[PDB]
Amino acid sequence: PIVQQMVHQAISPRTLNAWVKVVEEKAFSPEVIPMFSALSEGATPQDLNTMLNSVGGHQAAMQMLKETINEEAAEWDRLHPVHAGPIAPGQMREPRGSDIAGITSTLQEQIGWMTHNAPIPVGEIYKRWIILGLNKIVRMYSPTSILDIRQGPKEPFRDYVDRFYKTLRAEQASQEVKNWMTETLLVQNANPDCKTILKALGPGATLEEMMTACQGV
Amino acid sequence: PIVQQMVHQAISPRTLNAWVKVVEEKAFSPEVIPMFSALSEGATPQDLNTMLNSVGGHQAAMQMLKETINEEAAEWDRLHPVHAGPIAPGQMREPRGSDIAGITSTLQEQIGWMTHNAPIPVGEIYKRWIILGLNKIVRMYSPTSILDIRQGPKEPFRDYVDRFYKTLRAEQASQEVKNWMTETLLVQNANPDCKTILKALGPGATLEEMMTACQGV
Amino acid sequence: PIVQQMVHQAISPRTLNAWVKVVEEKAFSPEVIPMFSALSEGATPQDLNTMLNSVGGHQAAMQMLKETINEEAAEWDRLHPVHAGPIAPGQMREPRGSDIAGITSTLQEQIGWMTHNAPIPVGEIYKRWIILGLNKIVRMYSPTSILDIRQGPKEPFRDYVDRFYKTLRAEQASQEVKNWMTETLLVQNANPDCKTILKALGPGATLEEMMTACQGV
Amino acid sequence: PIVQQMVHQAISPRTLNAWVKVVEEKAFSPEVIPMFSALSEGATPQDLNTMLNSVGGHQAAMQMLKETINEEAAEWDRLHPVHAGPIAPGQMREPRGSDIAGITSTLQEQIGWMTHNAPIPVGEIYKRWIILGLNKIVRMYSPTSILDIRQGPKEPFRDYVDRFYKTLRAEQASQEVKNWMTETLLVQNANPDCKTILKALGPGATLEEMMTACQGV
Amino acid sequence: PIVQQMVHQAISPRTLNAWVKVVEEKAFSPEVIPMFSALSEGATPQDLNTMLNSVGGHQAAMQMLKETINEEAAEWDRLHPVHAGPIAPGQMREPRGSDIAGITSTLQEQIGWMTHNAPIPVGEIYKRWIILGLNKIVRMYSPTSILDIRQGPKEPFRDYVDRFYKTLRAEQASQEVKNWMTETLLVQNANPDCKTILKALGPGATLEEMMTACQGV
Amino acid sequence: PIVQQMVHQAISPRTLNAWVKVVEEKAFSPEVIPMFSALSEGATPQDLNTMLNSVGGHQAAMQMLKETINEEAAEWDRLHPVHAGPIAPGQMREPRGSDIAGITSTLQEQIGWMTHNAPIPVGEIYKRWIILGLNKIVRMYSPTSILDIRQGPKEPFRDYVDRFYKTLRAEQASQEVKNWMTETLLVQNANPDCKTILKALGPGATLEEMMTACQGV
Ligand SMILES: [Cl-]
Ligand SMILES: [Cl-]
Ligand SMILES: [Cl-]
Ligand SMILES: [Cl-]
Ligand SMILES: [Cl-]
Ligand SMILES: [Cl-]
Ligand SMILES: [Cl-]
Ligand SMILES: [Cl-]
Ligand SMILES: [Cl-]
Ligand SMILES: [Cl-]
Ligand SMILES: [Cl-]
Ligand SMILES: [Cl-]
Ligand SMILES: [Cl-]
Ligand SMILES: [Cl-]
Ligand SMILES: [Cl-]
Ligand SMILES: [Cl-]
Ligand SMILES: [Cl-]
Ligand SMILES: [Cl-]
Ligand SMILES: [Cl-]
Ligand SMILES: [Cl-]
Ligand SMILES: [Cl-]
Ligand SMILES: [Cl-]
Ligand SMILES: [Cl-]
Ligand SMILES: [Cl-]
Ligand SMILES: [Cl-]
Ligand SMILES: [Cl-]
Ligand SMILES: [Cl-]
Ligand SMILES: [Cl-]
Ligand SMILES: [Cl-]
Ligand SMILES: [Cl-]
Ligand SMILES: [Cl-]
Ligand SMILES: [Cl-]
Ligand SMILES: [Cl-]
Ligand SMILES: [Cl-]
Ligand SMILES: [Cl-]
Ligand SMILES: [Cl-]
Repeated sequence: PIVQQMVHQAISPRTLNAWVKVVEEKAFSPEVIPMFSALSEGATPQDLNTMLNSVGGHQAAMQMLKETINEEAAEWDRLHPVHAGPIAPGQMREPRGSDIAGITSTLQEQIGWMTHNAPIPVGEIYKRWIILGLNKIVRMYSPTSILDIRQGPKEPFRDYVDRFYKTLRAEQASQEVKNWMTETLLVQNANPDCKTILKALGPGATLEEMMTACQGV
Repeated sequence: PIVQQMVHQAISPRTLNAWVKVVEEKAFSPEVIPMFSALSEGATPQDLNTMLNSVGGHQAAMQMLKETINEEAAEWDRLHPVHAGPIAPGQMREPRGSDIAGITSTLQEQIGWMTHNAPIPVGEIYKRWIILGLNKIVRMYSPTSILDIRQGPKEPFRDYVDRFYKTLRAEQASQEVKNWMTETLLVQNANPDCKTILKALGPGATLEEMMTACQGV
Repeated sequence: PIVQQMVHQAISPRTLNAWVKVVEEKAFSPEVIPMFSALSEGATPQDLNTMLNSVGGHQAAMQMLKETINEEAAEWDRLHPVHAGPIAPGQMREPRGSDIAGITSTLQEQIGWMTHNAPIPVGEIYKRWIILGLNKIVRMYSPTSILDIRQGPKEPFRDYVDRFYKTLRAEQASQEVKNWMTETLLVQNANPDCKTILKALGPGATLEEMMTACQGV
Repeated sequence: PIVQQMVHQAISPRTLNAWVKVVEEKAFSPEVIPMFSALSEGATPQDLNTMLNSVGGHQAAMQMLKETINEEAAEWDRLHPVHAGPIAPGQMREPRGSDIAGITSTLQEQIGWMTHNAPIPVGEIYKRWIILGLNKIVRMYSPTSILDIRQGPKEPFRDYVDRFYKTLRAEQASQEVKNWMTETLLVQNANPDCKTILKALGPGATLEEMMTACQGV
Repeated sequence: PIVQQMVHQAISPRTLNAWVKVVEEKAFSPEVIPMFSALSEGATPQDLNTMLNSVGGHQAAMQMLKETINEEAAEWDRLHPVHAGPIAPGQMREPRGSDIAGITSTLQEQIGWMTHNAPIPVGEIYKRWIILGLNKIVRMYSPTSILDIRQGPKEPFRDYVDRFYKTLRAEQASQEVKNWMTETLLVQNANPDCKTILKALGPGATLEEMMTACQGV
Repeated sequence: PIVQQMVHQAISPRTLNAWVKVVEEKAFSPEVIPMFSALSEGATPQDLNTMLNSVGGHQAAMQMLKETINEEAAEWDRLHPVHAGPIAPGQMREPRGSDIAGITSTLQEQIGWMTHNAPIPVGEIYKRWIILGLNKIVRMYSPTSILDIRQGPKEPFRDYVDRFYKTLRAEQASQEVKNWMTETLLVQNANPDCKTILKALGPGATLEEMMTACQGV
């Protein structure tokens, strides 16, 4: 990574090992995406490729990630056309999509783009593309849909809310659609007892009020 | 985090892993709140969101935390109205509530608000809101009330005090109300033997005197 | 903590985790007090409160510690009366007892008192009070008294000395009283064989001479 | 290693231990090669030889690695003929192939070549040769060929893709040949149900479309 | 500790934990003394007392260590008489024996004696006394004497040499006496087969020659 | 150790613990020698003696190591005769053999010889002697000879090569003799099937060609 006088560091064994263990244990659970970002703070494309390629197994998801990264690289290419000509002594060459992904750019070039003034944060751009692919994978590997989360007859409300917001965290929808799902399905798909209790509260009750209301049930 | 010449560091694997393990092991026990603060010392909103989002499961509590943070952000908004206009070259833009929570503010902007003179410690404000939500969760997940802690007939006084001050630590009440609870319930709800022994001591005996008095019982 | 150009650091996960594990494993054994001090070297009151509050369970002892700290704070208050008036631009405000314990003083104020010339080491004062309370707890949780340590008929002398100086380490008495206890009880409460062997040595034999004399027995 | 003011560090116990454990656990799986590179970032030839020689067992593969490194060293020799003569006071001696591999060059000489201006990155050259040998080993120890990966009658498509791209990751072929293998064999060697489903999609469907199409099957 | 611009550091959790585990696992085996020294490199008397007092159990040995340290302190006192008078502004006070052992000297005073020019390395003096006591303990807790190590009839020579030099490492004797013990007892107390084989070699054979000679036996 | 502005550090707990565990687990396997060197990079004689003396058990091998180091010290003595006279203010005293081994030289003197211009790297000289003794031990504790490694009738070629180059790694012979052993015994001592297959390849086939040729067998 690069940390602040900015200097370049090699990726630590604790970081890489921690990421490998995260993929081994949690597979592709939503919390993997924050952890990944946390473990890639200030990373060069070389460090990002290091983290991705250090994963054994799950090669279907890693190939999908490759294809997503390729799409984003092509979009960057058509959106940023490269200008032909010799680079000046005090200038950097324009990065291609494959240069953002650390495929066709050396570590020195990445340090150059990231640190030198008028910069291009290639590491955070690549990280953005990676996170897009990771969210697509998280969608694909979520078994349940939010529309099928229903409270059991004897299920405590709290556990049902845990399931609901886990599945909702796995759903691929904008925050307004998520807001609608909380607005409708949560109270809609509760068992009749808690459903009546919550319906009596009014359409503007917080989750704390709702959980306190049905905690005895 | 940011540590003192102030410099910005990435969050360490030991810190994040330690927090994840703390939530996995202790669930939402009161001691989680100090640990959290200890693990968030000098953190930017990005690090705080990193710690919160790295938690799998307990998504009901995490959603409640989101709603609490939203309330505090709205209060900050109405209390700090944003002034329209272009920001000067040597000035920072006024942070909104969503900027305090790291939702709508970049890492660079957070470094700017935290370090630059005439500062706004957005990390400690966000941390304050988070701790409010965490205390609400700790209340909700405490099964017992302080009014029901009663010493058993053969229960040693020391264990009863452990239960009493654990449950009391989970109670949501001001320090004066807590002082009243220690003043009344502790001696009130002991078994008749220790109750008589303590009643003989006088209304101004320390906990050490009380525990030494009933340690034989 | 603060370490030497003096700079302020956040408390490390290894330190806090190590302390939590120390309390979990050793409960309130005497060696906990050195370890604590070792883990609090150069700590601010915020770090000390962090270590104390990160302890789950043992809430009777933690409450006793709170009461001891309150007593010491009151003594500091009556011994150091606060002078009313506005603080000068280049001066610190006088710390109250609650400011020493990190209850009513910010981290910035603690850094100020500890680092600025003509200093007040509030961290080491608070640490002193904490250690007083910890010694009181160690007394209360010691089951045996030094007067009851007696060598068994077939017990090797070495194990009896281990028990004797463990219990003695738990005793609350000045070093002169401890010197008297070593002078009298150790030889007094040995089994008749080793008791005769030691009595033949003279009143001025070292522990090495005494243990070598009875190692065959 | 050497990290950026560039300074020379000794190899850390976490790095060497991590590499030894990687070879012990994963044998010669493809992900070993990225990890190795990650653990050798900025390494001198002494550190590379340290990592290679610290491996017990697998001595057939380590000998093959030695022979590959010898071939690359001979090629460097014939491609870079050494010029006879005394080295100037402010100049470095021309490195031989055995000097790149850390066999006949001191640590001081390696620091000299790597740091001094007009440099020769001997560590990354040696690392390149090592990675060539490692890829040859990875080929030799891959049991299956890509031409034999066939979906089972009841095998979910996702697992079949995992096998396919694992074996493909082990294959020694250019990226164009790999592109042809994905273009032909993946759809070719699926079971008739998924084979028909995929054939209906068209010759230009992404892996995400293909996996979503057959996830019910 | 203090490490080189010399600066004072707090003792690390890895060091203290490592020492505690060393005493827990190895009790008082000879290798404990090097480890201790390694873990106390550049330590102040506060760090040394920290390591010693962090040991639970073995309180007989720790008390013996206290008595040894007291003897050495008294010898330092009579050998270095303190001169009465006020200390100059740029001078240190003369350290007493109790000041060397960190009993009656603050951390600041220890830093002063150790760092300031014309220094007194109180940490290494205290460490020397501690190591004297530790060697006395190692003698006391060694069960066997070197005079009783005898090779079994079917015991391989190598194991007998392991026992011999372990027990010899535990013996309290000068290096000339140890040289005599190797010169006499090793060949003297071997079984008749190896005894004849070694006697044929001559009085000037190395341990390698001796072990190679009897490795078939 | 000493690391580059050169500064002296204390040996880390991870390094010493790692070495102790290496000896405990691998005994005296060849890979111990690289690891040792890796863990002693930039070490003073005090650190080397620290690593050697921290080893419990294996005291026959450690005594042999002592005797080897003594031989090398005597050779250094006769090869470097000490010149009598007083040392100048800006000069170092000539190191004896016992000074190289950290027996009769303080840490300060070792820092002096290693850092001061016109230096004598006493740490790397001592390390060289130690490695000589370690190689002698590795020879003595290798049970098999290279002349007895023979492929089984049903043994895969790859495992036989593993045994062959392990035993060969344990052999004490120059690289030309090793080259002859690979040239003759490897093909000589294979089973008749693989022996014929390899004999058909020609006297100039690489190990990769040989292993690929017999991998079906
Ligand atoms: Cl995995
Ligand atoms: Cl998954
Ligand atoms: Cl790869
Ligand atoms: Cl651009
Ligand atoms: Cl951009
Ligand atoms: Cl519930
Ligand atoms: Cl969890
Ligand atoms: Cl909970
Ligand atoms: Cl998230
Ligand atoms: Cl503001
Ligand atoms: Cl504010
Ligand atoms: Cl009790
Ligand atoms: Cl606990
Ligand atoms: Cl206890
Ligand atoms: Cl608290
Ligand atoms: Cl004051
Ligand atoms: Cl004071
Ligand atoms: Cl005994
Ligand atoms: Cl291995
Ligand atoms: Cl393999
Ligand atoms: Cl080697
Ligand atoms: Cl060149
Ligand atoms: Cl090149
Ligand atoms: Cl599937
Ligand atoms: Cl112990
Ligand atoms: Cl022992
Ligand atoms: Cl103590
Ligand atoms: Cl003196
Ligand atoms: Cl001295
Ligand atoms: Cl033998
Ligand atoms: Cl061992
Ligand atoms: Cl061995
Ligand atoms: Cl030793
Ligand atoms: Cl010399
Ligand atoms: Cl030399
Ligand atoms: Cl084979």
